[PDB]
Amino acid sequence: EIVLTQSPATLSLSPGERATLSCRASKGVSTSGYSYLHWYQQKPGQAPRLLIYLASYLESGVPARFSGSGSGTDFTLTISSLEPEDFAVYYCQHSRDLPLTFGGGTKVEIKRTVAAPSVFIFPPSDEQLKSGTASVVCLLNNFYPREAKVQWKVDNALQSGNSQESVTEQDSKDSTYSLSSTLTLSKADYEKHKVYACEVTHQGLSSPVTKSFNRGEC
Amino acid sequence: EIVLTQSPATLSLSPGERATLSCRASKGVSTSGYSYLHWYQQKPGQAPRLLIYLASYLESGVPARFSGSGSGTDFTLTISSLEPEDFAVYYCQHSRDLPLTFGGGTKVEIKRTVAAPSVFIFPPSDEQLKSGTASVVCLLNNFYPREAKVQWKVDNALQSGNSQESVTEQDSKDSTYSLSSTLTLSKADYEKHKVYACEVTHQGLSSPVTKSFNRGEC
Amino acid sequence: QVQLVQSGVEVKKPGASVKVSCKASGYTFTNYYMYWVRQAPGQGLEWMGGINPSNGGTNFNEKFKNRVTLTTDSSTTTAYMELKSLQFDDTAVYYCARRDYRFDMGFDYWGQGTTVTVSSASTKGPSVFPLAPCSRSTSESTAALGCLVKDYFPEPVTVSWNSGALTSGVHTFPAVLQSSGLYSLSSVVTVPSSSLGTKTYTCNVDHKPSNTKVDKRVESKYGPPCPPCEFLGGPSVFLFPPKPKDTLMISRTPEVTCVVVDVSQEDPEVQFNWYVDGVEVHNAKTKPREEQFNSTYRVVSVLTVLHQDWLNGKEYKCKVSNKGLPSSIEKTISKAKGQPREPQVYTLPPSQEEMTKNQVSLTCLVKGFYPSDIAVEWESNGQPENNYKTTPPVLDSDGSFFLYSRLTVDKSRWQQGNVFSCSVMHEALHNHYTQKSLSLS
Amino acid sequence: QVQLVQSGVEVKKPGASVKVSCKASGYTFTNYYMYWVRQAPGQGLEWMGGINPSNGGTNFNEKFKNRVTLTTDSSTTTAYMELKSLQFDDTAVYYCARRDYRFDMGFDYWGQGTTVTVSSASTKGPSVFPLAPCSRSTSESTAALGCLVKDYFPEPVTVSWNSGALTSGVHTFPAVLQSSGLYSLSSVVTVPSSSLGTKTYTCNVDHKPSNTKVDKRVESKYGPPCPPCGGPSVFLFPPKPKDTLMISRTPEVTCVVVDVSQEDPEVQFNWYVDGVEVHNAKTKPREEQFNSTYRVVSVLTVLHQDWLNGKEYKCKVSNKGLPSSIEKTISKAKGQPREPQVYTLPPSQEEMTKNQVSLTCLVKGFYPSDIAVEWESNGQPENNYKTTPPVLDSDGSFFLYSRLTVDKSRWQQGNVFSCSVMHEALHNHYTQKSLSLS
Ligand SMILES: *[C@@H]1O[C@H](CO[C@@H]2O[C@@H](C)[C@@H](O)[C@@H](O)[C@@H]2O)[C@@H](O[C@@H]2O[C@H](CO)[C@@H](O[C@@H]3O[C@H](CO[C@H]4O[C@H](CO)[C@@H](O)[C@H](O)[C@@H]4O[C@@H]4O[C@H](CO)[C@@H](O)[C@H](O)[C@H]4NC(C)=O)[C@@H](O)[C@H](O[C@H]4O[C@H](CO)[C@@H](O)[C@H](O)[C@@H]4O)[C@@H]3O)[C@H](O)[C@H]2NC(C)=O)[C@H](O)[C@H]1NC(C)=O
Ligand SMILES: OC[C@H]1O[C@@](CO)(O[C@H]2O[C@H](CO)[C@@H](O)[C@H](O)[C@H]2O)[C@@H](O)[C@@H]1O
Ligand SMILES: OC[C@H]1O[C@@](CO)(O[C@H]2O[C@H](CO)[C@@H](O)[C@H](O)[C@H]2O)[C@@H](O)[C@@H]1O
Ligand SMILES: OC[C@H]1O[C@@](CO)(O[C@H]2O[C@H](CO)[C@@H](O)[C@H](O)[C@H]2O)[C@@H](O)[C@@H]1O
Repeated sequence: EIVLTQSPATLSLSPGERATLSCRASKGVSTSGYSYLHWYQQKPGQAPRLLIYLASYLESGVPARFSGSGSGTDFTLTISSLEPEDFAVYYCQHSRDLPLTFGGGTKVEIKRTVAAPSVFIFPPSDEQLKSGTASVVCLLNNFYPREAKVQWKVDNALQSGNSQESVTEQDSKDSTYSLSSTLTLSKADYEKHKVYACEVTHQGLSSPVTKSFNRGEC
Repeated sequence: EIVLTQSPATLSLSPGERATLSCRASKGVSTSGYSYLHWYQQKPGQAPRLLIYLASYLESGVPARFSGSGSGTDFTLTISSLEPEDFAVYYCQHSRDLPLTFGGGTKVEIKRTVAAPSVFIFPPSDEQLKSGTASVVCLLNNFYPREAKVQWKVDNALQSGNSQESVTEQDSKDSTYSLSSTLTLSKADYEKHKVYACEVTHQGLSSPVTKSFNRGEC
Repeated sequence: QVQLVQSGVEVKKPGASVKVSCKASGYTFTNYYMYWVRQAPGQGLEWMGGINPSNGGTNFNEKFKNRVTLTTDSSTTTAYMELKSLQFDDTAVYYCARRDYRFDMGFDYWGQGTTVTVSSASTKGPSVFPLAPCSRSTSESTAALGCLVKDYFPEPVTVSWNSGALTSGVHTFPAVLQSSGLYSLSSVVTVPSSSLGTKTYTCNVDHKPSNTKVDKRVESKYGPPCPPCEFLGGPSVFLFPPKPKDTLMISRTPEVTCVVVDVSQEDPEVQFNWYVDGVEVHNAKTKPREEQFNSTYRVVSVLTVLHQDWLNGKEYKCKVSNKGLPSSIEKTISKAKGQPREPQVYTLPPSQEEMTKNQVSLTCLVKGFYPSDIAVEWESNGQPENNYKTTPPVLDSDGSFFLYSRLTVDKSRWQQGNVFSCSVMHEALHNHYTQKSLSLS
Repeated sequence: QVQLVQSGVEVKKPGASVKVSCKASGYTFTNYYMYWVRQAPGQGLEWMGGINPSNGGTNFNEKFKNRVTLTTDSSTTTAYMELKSLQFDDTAVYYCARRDYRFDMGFDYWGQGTTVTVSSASTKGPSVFPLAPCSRSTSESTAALGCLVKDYFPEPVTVSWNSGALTSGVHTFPAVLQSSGLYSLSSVVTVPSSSLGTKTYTCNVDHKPSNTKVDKRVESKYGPPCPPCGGPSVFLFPPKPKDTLMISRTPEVTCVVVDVSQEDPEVQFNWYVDGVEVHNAKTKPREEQFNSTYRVVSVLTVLHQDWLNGKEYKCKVSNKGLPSSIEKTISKAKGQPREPQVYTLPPSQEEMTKNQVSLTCLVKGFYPSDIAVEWESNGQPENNYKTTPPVLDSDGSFFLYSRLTVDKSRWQQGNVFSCSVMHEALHNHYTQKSLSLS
C-alpha cells in the first residue's frame, strides 16, 4: 500500500508564469528502468486527462509546455508557461504496486489584484416563513483570493453549526470568486430574535464589513 | 280591501327622543277582544322583523323600548328612547280580512351632529384601460347630513352627463352617510387629458374640498 | 333555533316560471302556516298567499290567484312558492314567513329573501377593478381602497374583504344602473395608512347568476416582488396638546409635545421643526434620543406655549425629518374653538412737517388683534373713500398682530374740518364692526 | 477515434445495487485493461478495480473487494461495474478508463463519468423563494437580487434569469446537501439599483427529475397592487439692503441648490456678472439635510456700486441628475429711483391711558422698495420696534410704517426718539427724523 502526497495544495500564478507541481511517494515507484508515476489534468465537470506517463514521456495530443521529471520517490510536473486553459486540478498516480493510488491534487488558480467583496444580506421571504423554516442569506460578491471568513450574529450572539457555505469557481472573465452563506433557523427560533447580521473578513477589507437587517423592519 | 294609512312618511329624530308612528285602518280590525294589527321593522338588506303583534303584545326578543297601542281603527307604535340602530322603515299590517295588507311605511332617520366627508379620488386601473373605458372614482366617507355635491373637472372643464352616484343608507352605529361618484370616459378621452379632480361641497366644509391626480403620475 | 332558509337568486324570462323554496327547521312544521310576501323595487310589502302544511288549505291575494301555486313537502319540511307566466313587473325580493296556526301572533320568523329578476336581457358577469390611491401622501393617517364591480346583469352581487375577516370601515354601495341596462357597484374600505404594506387587501366578489367568483387583489405587502422603493412602513409622529395629568402649580408651564416612534437603529438621527401659524420657531426642547425598548427609537420634542397662543387658537405644527428617508412627517394641532383678540383702533393726524405739502396722510393704527384676517376702509363725512392703502398685518411681540392704514387727502379738505373715519371689520368686534374718527381739532 | 461512453445518472436507496456500463469503441478492446475510478463530490480520485477483458482477470482495492463485481462483453466491447450494498458515501461520479495490457502508460482514455446518488429521499421539486434587499433605498448604485432554490432531490436544477436574456452579473452557486438529505442552491444577479422598479427580474428554475418548472418573479415594475411607500432645484438670494447701502458692510449674492441626489452629489457652480463669467465665488462643501438629499451653497461677493447700478448676477448649476443645467439670475429692482419722505407721529391721545405707547414713523414716496428702518433713543439704538413691509401706492412709489413701543413714562419724561432710514435715493443713503413730547 503506497501513498502519494502532492504539493502545494494550491498554486496561484498569472498566465505566462511557470508551474512546478510536486509529488512524493511513501516507497520507491521506480522498477526495471521505469518510474511507474503518471500525471492527470482535471477541469470541473470533466474526467481526468492523461498528460505524462512513466513520469517523463509526453502523452499523444498533449501540448509541449507540459513536461515531467523524477525518479524514486520525488516527482515533478512542470508547465513551462501557463495558459488560460491550464488553470485546473492536477493529480499524480502510481502503479509500481496494487492498490493504485492518486495524490490529493494541486489546484492551479489565476493570480490577480486583491478585490474586496461587495457584501449583501437577504432576509427570509414571507412565502418561506409560512412553511416553518427561515433562511437568511449573505452574499460575498466578486472578491479575490478565495479565503474569506463569514461570522453570523443574531442580536450580537455568535452562531455555530446552523450555517452552510457554497463558493463559485473562479470567473472566466475577471478571475474573481463569489460566496454564499445560508443561516437556517426554524420559524419559532427566528421569531424569538430581532437583529440578524453577517460579518465579513477578507484581505481587501481594512476592517470587517457587517451587513444587517431587523426582522420586523422590512 | 282594508287600507292602512301610515304617518308621518318620514321622521327625523335624535337618539334618546320618543318616536310616535301612527297607523289608521280604513275599517275596524278588532273582534272578540283582539285587534288584528301587527308592526314590523325593516332595516336595509334584511327581511322585516316582527316587533308587536295583536296591536300591543311585544314579540319575544324585541327590546322593551318598542310598544304598541290602540284598537278599532287607530294604532300607534312608540319607540320611547330612540337608538342609532332604530334607523329602518316601520310597517303596520292587519289580518282582520282577506286580502292581508300592509301600510306604506314610516322611515325613521337618526339625527346627529354635522360631519364633514373625508374625500378620496381613485384613478382608473391599467387593467380597465386594456378595454376601451376609463372609470374615475370619488369617495365621500362618513358625513352628515345627506346633502352633498360632487363636481368633476377634467383639465378644468366641468363634466356633465357622464357621472353616476350612489349613497349608502344611514349607518346603524354612527348615523353617517357615504357617497361614491364615478366619472366614466372612453380611454381615448382619458388619455387626451392630464388632471382629474373631484370637488366636494357639504355643510361640514366651509370651503369646498378638491382631490386630484395627474394621469401618468400613478 | 327557528330557521327559514330560502333558495338562491333567480333570473327568468317573461312568460316563464320561478319556484322559490323555503326550508323550515327548529320547530314543528305542521303547526304554522307559511306565507309569501314580496317587495318590488321602490315598493312596500305585498302579501301573495298562504298555505296550511297540515292539510294543504290555501288563501291567495286575487291579484296573483291563477299564477301562484303553493305546495309543501312534509318529509323535507319545505314550502314552495311557484309563480308562473312571469311578467317584467314580477321582479322583486320574495320572502316566506311563518304564522302560528292556532293564534294569529304575526309573521314572527321570515326567510332571508330570494331576489327574482324577470328579463329577456342576457345574464352578464362583472369585471372587477381595484381602487387604489395614485401615490399616497403624508401625513394622511387614513387611506381608502376599494373595488369597482362593473357591468353586470341582473342583480345582486355580494362583496366581502379578506374573506369576511375585514368588516370594519367597509362600505358596499347600492348598485347604479347604467344607460346600457347593466349595473355597477363599488365597495370601499378605510384603513390606517400605517397598515398599507403590512397586510394584503383583497375583495371577494360573487355574481351567482353568471357563476362569477373573483378574488381581486387591491393592495399587496412591501414585500418582493414589489420593489423596495428604509423599512418598517415609516416612523410615526404623535403631537400632544398642553395638559398632562396628576398635579399643580407654576411647574406647570404648558407645553405642546411632539413624540416620534418607529425610528430605526440604522437611521437614528432625527430633526424636529416647529411652526406656530406656519412661522418657524426655535425655542423647543428636543430631548436626547432613547432606545427603550422593543427595537426602535423614541425621540421627544417639547415646545412651551407663549402669550395666550393656545387659547387664541394658534396652530402648532411639528415636522419630523429622519436622516436617511426621502420625505418629512408633519402633524398639526390646535384648540378647537379659539378665543380671538379684539382690535384696538387709533387715528393719527398728519405730521406737522407733512402739512407743508399739497397732500397729507391720515393714519390708522390697528393693533392687538387675532386672527390676522381683517379689513380696513375709510370714509369722509360717512362716505366711503377712494385712495387709501393698508399694510399687511405684522406679528407683534405679544402674539397679536398690528397694521397701519393710510388715507391720502388734499390738505384743503383736512383744513376745512371734514370728518374722516377709519373702519375695521374683524371677528372679535361687536357686530364685526368699529370705526374711529379724525377731524382737524 | 478511441471512445468510452458510459450509462446515465443513477439514484439509489442505501442497501440497493447499481450496475454502470462503459461502451468502448475505436480500438482493439481486448488489448487494454478497463479500470474503475470514482470521485466523491469535492474530493479526490479513488481507484476501485480493474478487469482484463481477454480472460476476465480482476484486481481490486481492499475497500471494494466483496461489494464490486466487474464484467465484460467482448462482442459488444462493453465493461460493467456492479456495486452492491450501497452506502451514502458511495455517492460519486464513477469513471471507466482503459490501460494498455502489455506496457503500463497510464489511463489514456476515460469515459465521461456516471453520477450515482445514494440516499433515502424521495424525488422532490424545489420551493423557490425570492432573495431581495430589505431596504434598497440607499446611495449605492448596484443592488443584488436572487432565488433560493430549496429542498429538492436529486440533483441537478438549472437556473436562468429573464428566460436567458439576463446573463451578465449572474452567479449560480453549487448545490449544498442539507442534513435532511435534500439539496439547496442560490442564484444571484447584480443589477443597477435604478432599474429595480423599471425592469422585471424573474428566475427560471428547472428540476427535470420531478418535471417541475418555476418562473419566480422576484422583482416587478412599479405600480398597483404594490403599496406606494423631483431632481435638484436652485434658489438665488440677493444681498441685504443695509449691506448694499453701507460701505463698511459687505453685500453678497447667495446661490443654494437643494434636492440633490445621494448617488449624484456634484458641486459645479458657474457665476456671471452682466453676462461675463467670474471666478471669485467662495463655494462651501456639501451637506446631507435630514432628507434623502444633499444641499450646497455658493456665495459671490459684490461691489456696492455694481449692485446699485443694476448688474445681473447669474448662477449656473451643473449636476449629472439634470437633463441640462439650472440657471437663476438676480439683480436690484429696475426703475427710476424716488426719494423717501420721513415723518414722525406721536402716540394717539386715546393710547395714553395704556402703560405702553406707540411711536410711529411714516416713510413714503420711495422707489425701489429696498430700505432699512431703525430707531434710536437720545444717543443709542432701540429694540422694541416692528416695521411693516413696503406697500405700493397709487402713484407707483412705496410707503411703510415703523412702530416703536415704549413705556409711557419714557415718552412723558421728554426722551428724544429718532427714526433712521437708509435708502439708495437719500443723500449718503441715510436720513434721520426726531420725535419728542410737545
Ligand atoms: C429636503 O430638505 C431640504 C433642506 O431643508 C431643511 O431640511 C429639511 C429636512 C427640513 O428640516 C427643513 O425645515 C429645512 O429647511 C429642503 O430644502 C428646501 O427646499 C425648498 C424648495 O421646496 C426651498 O424653498 C424655497 O425657499 C425660498 C425662501 O428660502 C429662505 O427662507 C427660508 C425660511 O422662510 C429658509 O429656510 C431658507 O434657508 C431661505 O433663507 C434665506 O437664505 C439666504 C441664503 O442663506 C439668506 O441670505 C436669507 O437671509 C434667508 N432668508 C430667510 C427669510 O431666512 C422661497 O423664496 C422659495 O419660494 C419661491 O419659489 C417657489 C417655487 O420654488 C414659489 O412657489 C414661491 O412662490 C417663491 O417664488 C421656496 O419656497 C427651501 O428654501 C429649502 N430650504 C433650504 C434650507 O434651503 C428640500 O426641499 C427637502 N426636499 C424634499 C423633497 O422635501
Ligand atoms: O392696501 C390696499 C388694499 O389691499 C387689500 C387687498 O384687498 O389688502 C390690504 O389690506 C388688508 C386690510 O384691509 C390687509 O389684510 C392686507 O394684507 C393688505 O394687503 C385691501 O384690504 C386694501 O384696501
Ligand atoms: O451524500 C452522502 C454524504 O453527504 C454527507 C456530507 O455532506 O451528508 C449527508 O448525508 C446523508 C444524505 O442523505 C444524510 O444522512 C446527512 O444528514 C447529510 O448531511 C455525508 O453523510 C455523506 O458523506
Ligand atoms: O402726486 C405728487 C407727489 O406727491 C406725493 C407726496 O409727495 O404723493 C402723494 O400723492 C399721491 C397721489 O395722490 C399719492 O399716491 C401718495 O400716497 C401721496 O403721498 C409723491 O409721492 C408724488 O410724486
